[PDB]
Amino acid sequence: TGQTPIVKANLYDDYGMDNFPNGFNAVVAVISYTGYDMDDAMIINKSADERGFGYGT
Amino acid sequence: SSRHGQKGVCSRKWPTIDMPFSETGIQPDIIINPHAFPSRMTIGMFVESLAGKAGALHGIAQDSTPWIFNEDDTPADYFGEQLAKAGYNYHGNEPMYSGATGEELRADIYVGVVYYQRLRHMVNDKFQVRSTGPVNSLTMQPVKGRKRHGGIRVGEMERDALIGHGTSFLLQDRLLNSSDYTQASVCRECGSILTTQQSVPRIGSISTVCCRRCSMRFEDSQIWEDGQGNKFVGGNETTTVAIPFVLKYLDSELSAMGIRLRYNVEPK
Amino acid sequence: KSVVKTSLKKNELKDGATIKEKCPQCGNEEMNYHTLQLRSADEGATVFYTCTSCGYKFRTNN
Amino acid sequence: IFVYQNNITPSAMKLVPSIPPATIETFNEAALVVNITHHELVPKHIRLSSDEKRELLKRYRLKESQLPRIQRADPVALYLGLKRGEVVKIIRKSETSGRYASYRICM
Amino acid sequence: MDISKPVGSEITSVDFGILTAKEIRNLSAKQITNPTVLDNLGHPVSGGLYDLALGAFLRNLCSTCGLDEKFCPGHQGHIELPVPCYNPLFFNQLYIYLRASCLFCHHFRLKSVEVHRYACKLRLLQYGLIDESYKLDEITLSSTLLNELKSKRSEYVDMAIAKALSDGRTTERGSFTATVNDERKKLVHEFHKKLLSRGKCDNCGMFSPKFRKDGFTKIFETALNEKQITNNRVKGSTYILSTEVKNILDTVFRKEQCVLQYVFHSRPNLSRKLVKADSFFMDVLVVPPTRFRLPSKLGEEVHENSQNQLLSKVLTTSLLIRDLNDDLSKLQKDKVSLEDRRVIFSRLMNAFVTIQNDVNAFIDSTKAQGVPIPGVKQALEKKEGLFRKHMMGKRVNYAARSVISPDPNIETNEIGVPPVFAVKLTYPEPVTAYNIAELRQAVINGPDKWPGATQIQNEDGSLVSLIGMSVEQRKALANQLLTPSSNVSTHTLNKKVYRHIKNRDVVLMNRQPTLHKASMMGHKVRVLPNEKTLRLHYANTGAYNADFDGDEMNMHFPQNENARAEALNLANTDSQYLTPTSGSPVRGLIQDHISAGVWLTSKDSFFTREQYQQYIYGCIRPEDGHTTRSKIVTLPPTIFKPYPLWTGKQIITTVLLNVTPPDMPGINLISKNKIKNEYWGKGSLENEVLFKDGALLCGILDKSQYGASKYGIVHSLHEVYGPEVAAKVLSVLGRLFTNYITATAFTCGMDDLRLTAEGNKWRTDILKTSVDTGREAAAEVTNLDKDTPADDPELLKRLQEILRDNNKSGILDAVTSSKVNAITSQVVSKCVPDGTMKKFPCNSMQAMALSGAKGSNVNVSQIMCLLGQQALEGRRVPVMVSGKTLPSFKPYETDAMAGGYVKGRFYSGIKPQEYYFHCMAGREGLIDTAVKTSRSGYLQRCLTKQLEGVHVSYDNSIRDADGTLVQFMYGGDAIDITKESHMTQFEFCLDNYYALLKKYNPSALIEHLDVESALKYSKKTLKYRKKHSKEPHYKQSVKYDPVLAKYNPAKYLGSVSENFQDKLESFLDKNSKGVNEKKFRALMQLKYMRSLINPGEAVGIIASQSVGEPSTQMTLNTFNVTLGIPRLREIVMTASAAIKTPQMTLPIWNDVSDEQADTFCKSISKVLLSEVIDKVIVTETTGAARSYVIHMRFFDNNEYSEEYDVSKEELQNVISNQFIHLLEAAIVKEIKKQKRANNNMNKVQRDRQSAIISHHRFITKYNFDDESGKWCEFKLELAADTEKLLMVNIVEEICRKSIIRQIPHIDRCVHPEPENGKRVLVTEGVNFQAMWDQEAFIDVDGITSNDVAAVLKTYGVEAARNTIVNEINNVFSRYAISVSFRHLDLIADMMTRQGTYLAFNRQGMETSTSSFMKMSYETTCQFLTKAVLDNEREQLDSPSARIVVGKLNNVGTGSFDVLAKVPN
RNA sequence: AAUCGAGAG
DNA sequence: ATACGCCTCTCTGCTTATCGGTAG
DNA sequence: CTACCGATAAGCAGATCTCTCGATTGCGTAT
Ligand SMILES: [Mg+2]
Ligand SMILES: [Zn+2]
Ligand SMILES: [Zn+2]
Ligand SMILES: [Zn+2]
Ligand SMILES: [Zn+2]
Repeated sequence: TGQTPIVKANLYDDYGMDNFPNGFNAVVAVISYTGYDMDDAMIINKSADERGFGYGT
Repeated sequence: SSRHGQKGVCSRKWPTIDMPFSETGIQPDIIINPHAFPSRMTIGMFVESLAGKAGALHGIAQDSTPWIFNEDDTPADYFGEQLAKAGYNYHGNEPMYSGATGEELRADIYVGVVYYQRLRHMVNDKFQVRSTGPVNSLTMQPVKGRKRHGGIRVGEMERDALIGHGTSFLLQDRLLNSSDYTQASVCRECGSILTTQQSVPRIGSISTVCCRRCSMRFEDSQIWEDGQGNKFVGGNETTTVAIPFVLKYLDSELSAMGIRLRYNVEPK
Repeated sequence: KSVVKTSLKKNELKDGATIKEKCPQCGNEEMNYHTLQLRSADEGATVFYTCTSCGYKFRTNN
Repeated sequence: IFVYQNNITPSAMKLVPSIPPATIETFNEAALVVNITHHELVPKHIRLSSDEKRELLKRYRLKESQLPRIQRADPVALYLGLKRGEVVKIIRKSETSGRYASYRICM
Repeated sequence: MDISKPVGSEITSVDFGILTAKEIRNLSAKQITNPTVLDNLGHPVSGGLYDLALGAFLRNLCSTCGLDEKFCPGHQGHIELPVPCYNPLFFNQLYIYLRASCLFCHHFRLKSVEVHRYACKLRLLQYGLIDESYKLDEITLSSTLLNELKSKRSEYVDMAIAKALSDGRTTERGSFTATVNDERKKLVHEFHKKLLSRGKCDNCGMFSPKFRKDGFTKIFETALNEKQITNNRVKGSTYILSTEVKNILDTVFRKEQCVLQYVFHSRPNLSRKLVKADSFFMDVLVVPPTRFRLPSKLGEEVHENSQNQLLSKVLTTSLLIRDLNDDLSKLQKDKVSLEDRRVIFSRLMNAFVTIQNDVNAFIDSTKAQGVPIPGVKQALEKKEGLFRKHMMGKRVNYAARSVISPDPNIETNEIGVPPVFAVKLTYPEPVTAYNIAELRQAVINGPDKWPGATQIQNEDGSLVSLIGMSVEQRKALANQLLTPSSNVSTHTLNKKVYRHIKNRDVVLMNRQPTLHKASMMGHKVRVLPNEKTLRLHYANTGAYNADFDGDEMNMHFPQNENARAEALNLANTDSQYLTPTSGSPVRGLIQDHISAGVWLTSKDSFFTREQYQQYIYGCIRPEDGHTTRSKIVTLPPTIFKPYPLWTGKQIITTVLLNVTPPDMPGINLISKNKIKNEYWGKGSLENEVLFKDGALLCGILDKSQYGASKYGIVHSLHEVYGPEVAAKVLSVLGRLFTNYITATAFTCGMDDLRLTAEGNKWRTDILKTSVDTGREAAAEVTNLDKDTPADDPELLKRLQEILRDNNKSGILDAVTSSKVNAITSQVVSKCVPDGTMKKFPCNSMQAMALSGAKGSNVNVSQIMCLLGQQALEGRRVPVMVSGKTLPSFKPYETDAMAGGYVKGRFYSGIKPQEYYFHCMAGREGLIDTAVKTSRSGYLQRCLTKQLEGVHVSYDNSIRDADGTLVQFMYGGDAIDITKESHMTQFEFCLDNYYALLKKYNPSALIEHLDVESALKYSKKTLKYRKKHSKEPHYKQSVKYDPVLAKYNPAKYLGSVSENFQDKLESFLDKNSKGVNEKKFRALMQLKYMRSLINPGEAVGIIASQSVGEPSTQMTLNTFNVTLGIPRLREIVMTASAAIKTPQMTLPIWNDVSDEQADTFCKSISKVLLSEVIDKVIVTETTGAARSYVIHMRFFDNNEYSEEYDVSKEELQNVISNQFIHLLEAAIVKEIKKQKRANNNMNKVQRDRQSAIISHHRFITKYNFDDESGKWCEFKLELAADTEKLLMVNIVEEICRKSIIRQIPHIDRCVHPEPENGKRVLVTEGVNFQAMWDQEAFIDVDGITSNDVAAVLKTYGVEAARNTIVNEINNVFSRYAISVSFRHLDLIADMMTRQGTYLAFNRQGMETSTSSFMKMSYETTCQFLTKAVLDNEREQLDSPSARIVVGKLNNVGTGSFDVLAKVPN
């Protein structure tokens, strides 16, 4: 399940990229809260993962 | 990753109740450490999160072609005015509360929507574990390759680091005791590794290890036969040491060069 | 023989790039700098801090 | 000790080891105007007698040849007239430990 | 390896020999005849290559031993070469010996008495008698005279060897050290050089034919000329057969066995056996067993093995020759001899060549004539070979690899093991009475449920698997898991259960490239329940150089108690707190914890009773053992009314109080931190950290306190309470700063990156000053008037010249860059932190740039203030050929933005042009890192190969593995760097006196020591040193030596360094402070005694790592003298005499003025004739003499004399003497190749012209401006025979060649500014004997130079070692990388251990007792032939030889042996 | 098993 | 169809040719 | 005078961390 970006270049539509979505819009918090994401790691909400967030075959 | 080279592996899947929640009830699906930015310096991700939140609110889309904003028409001012005119904070911050204890966090959290891409380097193609299994042909050492059930390599630099610790039993355990440990038979007299052979046992008699370099032909109870039946007497002064198998293969390759190695057994 | 400036004196070269880092030797406010990314396309940066009074050098990543 | 001004013929160098049990050494007047021991990079070299040499060897359980070796032709052995087998004492002014002594052998 | 299968016998040493063709057939199991590998029916033939003799092949019992395929070892076989062949390993030595032997008398073409002298010297060198070898040449006094001389030589040798054997200086088996080996090799090399340089024999005086060499397998000879035949007569090209040359060499060796038995040996031949010439000839070829020649079976791609292919090729040629020599046999009887016997003879000769080349290609694919099939040599030669790929490093069992993911809930000494590994990896556990409680439960649990077991090993070695069994079977087996044995054979063994990896086990993590020993540590296992990635704490990142963005780490699980105890104690992560490289700490929290600490430990942090108790318990958790009191203890609140309020520093204090053990005081630390006082307000003292009896009273806890900072709190806790307490402190501080960051999170946003209205006003006002910096820089670089317009034609002309000339472009790009960087610094200083609308501590970007958690003030200034000038290499952005820096900018733009000055910022984005320049800079950075990754190391491998044996012995002297001594003391003080940090920190030691005393415990460490003599001698030595040392080092005398020389510092308290004692005395003198000074000195001395490097410490490995691993941090080469890895290659890997940029450091006397110093520079520096000539005008006139008038114009005398200190007379002499002869030499060379103002003379000039005309081959006119010194004209008249000459390029080349004046090897003397206050001249070449003339200017006592070979030549070995150390230290200092001088000293001492300037390469390790180290290093063949010719038995002392044989190493825990004490 | 290409640190 | 015979851009050292200096 | 040597000039041999996937591996004669 891909999505079109909310914020995108004009040339996104001109080259017809919406026929091949690449990523998903996600709500991203710039927060030091977890302690499990310091160098480059990131934390994914477990509920979102159970709801099909970033799923592929 | 985002569209700003902000890659990073998913560390843990945080439970939703443990995730911080905002005043509007939403819990982010991605948490990115604030320390990623000061060195990478991808301010584009900040302004994109601002604009994505504003666009998701107003139900619009904002172009992000470079060089539309200049030193006067700042994107921060633009998308901040858009954010304020929907009730949210001009700087994109949101009062959030800790979902672990319950209390409100010290400062306003910076939230927004950013476009996230899932890269193809999944971790099911990376891990491998081997205890025992298939071994190489002539060295009797683990095979190469994750998909063939092979061991991993303790190389030259690993060996040098394992010596520098003074860890010698550890170095022997990795390089020898768990790679190609073999209890071969040597000639206590002639000092050769693979010149010996098992005597073909006979009815009644018991098989023994016997030399084929220190054995003289019976035609030229200390006798033994071969598989071809050509029996002859030879020195039974043969021993059992602990050596790698690659030593035996190297001794073969040295015989192919006409070069003999004499291994002296310490107890004679 | 030329008419342009050809030679650059050591004294006349002020390397510039003054920052207010703290000097680990003496404590003079000036301590020149330069950043050179190393060891990866993702590894952290290192700055060649250099005092202007005592000449002390410091190349510290963080 | 013989010192010569400019050059040496082969017909002179052919007699250096020709007269035992004595010894003849040769130096050039040029490339001698400066003592190589007064240079601050060169440590104080003190020739060791046999009496303390055997003591050093028994203290460290060494053969003669297992020591660091000093060339029979290097200027320090030229300066000291050091023969083969007699070890030398060196007072190295170390940057970290201050002063310490090490022993080379001429061989 | 099974630990219940003991081995009795060991390989104590190995020796290299030759496998004679007789013993091969003696040891053979079957001869191979026919190349029938597999016939029809898909089976091997009888007597073929894949015979059943050479092993059990497929489902066939081996015909030799009668065993299955999996249990047949693989018996040896052979083939019979009908004609002996040159072995391509011994061919060089055989050809060299042949080329210097006499065919008539069967002796060498050398004097036989000289052969006897060499034999006697070699017999001496076979023992440790190298001095007497040189004393043998003293034996000087025809048949009787020579016999007397040789008898005297032999008897001197024999008596000396008997004396040496008697008095213990040698033994029956000789003494072979590195110096002995070097002398022997040098003697033999000159001995062969002596043999080859012969024209006529000396035993019979009969000339022998020369030989010509075309490659391999082929040797010819040339006929004697007339003169040789006449002498050979009055004495009273062609192919040579292999049997004939074998007979020649057999006779030669039979008659010269006396000398050859010492040439081909290095030890006393206790077997006395002869040296047989059939060594060099492969009469019989040995085939490897079928087990080692098996074919690959890839589906049906069952291809023949390459070894069998080559062997079958040789067999086909053998059968061809066998069938041909039968035809010759019958054709001989027919007696053709001209028409068909000669045809068959030609065929037989070509077939002999073919079979010899077939053996040649079988052994070595290099020499194949006519993708290539690999040979035996190619199976061993390089990294893909056998040493460096199956003995120097092997694939291993019980390992695992996975991606690492972070975890702050493991204890900094643990690893989070996924359950997927926890079911596979197992440990053999023998059952006992203390085990059958839980090993039984594991066996009941089975192979899947964790913890459980997979395999059970029975008493008689039977291996039972639990994988398929049922629960009833597992229950029965665990019921019988400990039963008495009715079989008494194994009544000494107990069953072993292959239990799963539980939590008590230990693991060995690893992350390639393993560039130092810290990158392979030991971790305890914490078995996590969920994921499939190994979990790592954050403190293990500075050690592995690891991030968590997809890095994967190897995990090795040791299977024996010895390796367990190694990884728990020696390689464990708690012991790796400080890197041996420089002693700086390498573990600490990184970023999130650092910012959390800065927040928690500020004055604004107050916590109620519940918050305080929750933080403390959450980070301590006394159920795991973090607390040392069995009950959590707290502190009274800082504020009592109105309501209780603990602070954050009280959180820190309570944590320390709970982790730090009781019965011991707290740390008294006084340090600082990165965040200044001005950032907290007015009168603040928050930059000054302060501890007092374990309580933080001031300052914030920063990166300086946990992290990679010396003398912070975790470092001091280490130094006072051991390493385990600092481990617990880092773990608990990680837990505290984690649970606190969830309660009050840390963020960052767009508000942190903004300025104020007045801040932006300041920024724009200062940037409006950058509209003219570029133009003014250009206007002054073009030496023009200031205020000149940017469109000035003169300015554009000069700018175009600057563009054309690279050096002038560099000048412009330096000056302009200076001015624009000044503007940038003004902007940054003015607008930060006084311009930000959000300020520290609220401003998170500024907070983590100040605290060092992540980022820098450079990054903050780039985001908020300015991006600034982009510099590519040292200059600005590239300029196109048109004068345009970009299409957008006009040609020759005097604008800062045009040249790359980016005035934008990442907060408000950058313009398209600045974006392009910024992309240039980023691409430059990625290109630099590409170059670094491409060419990175091999310096560390070359160092570690030779230093891998050097280790500290129980005598405290460091020495190579065989026994050779390198240093008598590690660094001259024998102290450990991982323990040397706080020795000089006397204030810290004084303040923590009581805790340090309780940790050292002199009560239990004073009975076994002597605490009188060392102190007495140290006092006497210090008194003497105080008396002297106002005198020069060459004038002092060693009445008293250093104390460490006499007394063992680990056994005699007070025997310490000469500088440590001096510094301690200065401290105890300059500050008296209630503990008596006597007890403090005693404590410092016991601390020194405990700060000593343990015997067995791999100083060689550690130094190799310390010089190599930091060198990866300098291989970027941005900005004459060689730096970085090139310089280290010169110094350590090459030891080149020809340094790329030689330089001399020449001190000046303190009275010689600077102007006089520059005059000395001018008088010393080289000046060519080119550098004084303005132009040369060549006026040819062919109207039959081709005149070539030349009029060379000079610079004005007042210019060039003042610039170069050159006089008109000196210039005239150079012209009249050197230049014209050079010119005419060039002219005649060209001709030889081609055949295929006024002259009002004063008669002095006329005599000069006549002299020039006479002395010169073409000159006809000559006149010099003697009065003004401005020109010189001369006619070089020629002949019409010669065609046209350039006569201008010729003059230019000769003018560049010719030198006016020159000190040899010196091209320039430049007087730089003083460094460290000392005046020095630096000249561009090294020639020591030439500066000794100018005593009045140069302090020749201080002349040290860059080159090491020159210093070694003119100053000896020790000066060379000192300059080596200074040079290898100068590289790291210029990159601000600290390497302990002990490491560099050990490197230098290893390099100059032979009295010469060795190097770390294959040529630098020729002289070494162990040949396995060199064979594994590289050039395996050349090091194996050299080893087998000398019959060099190696004793297995180097670590590499130990690995190759498979014996426990010598360094570290191999330094000793363990014996039991059976008490009955 | 050799090479070629793609990539991960 | 199928078995024999076959084909343009580095950088240290160690080692040798070549047409002349070099003591007795 | 004569070997006898030798300072050039010229030829030649070897290196230049770990890991995972896929795709492809050659052609002329003669019974
Ligand atoms: Mg990484
Ligand atoms: Zn034998
Ligand atoms: Zn300073
Ligand atoms: Zn067999
Ligand atoms: Zn002869």
